[PDB]
Amino acid sequence: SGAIYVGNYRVVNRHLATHNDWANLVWEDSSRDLLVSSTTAQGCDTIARCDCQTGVYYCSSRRKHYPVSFSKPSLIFVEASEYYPARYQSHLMLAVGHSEPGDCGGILRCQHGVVGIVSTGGNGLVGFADVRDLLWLDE
Ligand SMILES: CSc1cccc2c1N(C(=O)N1CCC[C@H](C(N)=O)C1)CCCO2
Ligand SMILES: [Zn+2]
Repeated sequence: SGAIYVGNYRVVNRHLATHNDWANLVWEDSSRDLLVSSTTAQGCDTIARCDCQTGVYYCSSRRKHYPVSFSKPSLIFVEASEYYPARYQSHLMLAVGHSEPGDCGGILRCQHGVVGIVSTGGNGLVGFADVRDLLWLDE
């Protein structure tokens, strides 16, 4: 679990969005596993606007933050799970690192701010849904 709080927006994994999130929807994209809902109070997370490929992510299944190198946002095949059929997920970045189902929502950050959140994993890999292209989160 986990979310990004920027301005009057809450960014979560679409597959983990609560009933309150759908009742206050701003934008969602199943192909990116992202959902943005509106908030009453202002959030303090700063979104990164960069092309960094190194950062630190939070891994709830280890209660630890790990430094990682990660790929550029890409269209990547994700096998069928309990949340989606087999499909290509867009804007996804992979890194070599531990992740389990329960770790989705963990933040990935670089020196410029929030880069994305854990969205996929398996086989000693961890994948993050990029948010650096969503310029509108800043306004
Ligand atoms: C951090 S998720 C994870 C981590 C390790 C092993 C894993 C996972 N699972 C996932 O990758 N998914 C479940 C949640 C939604 C994902 C998506 N964006 O399509 C897919 C479950 C199946 C494969 O097994
Ligand atoms: Zn950066």
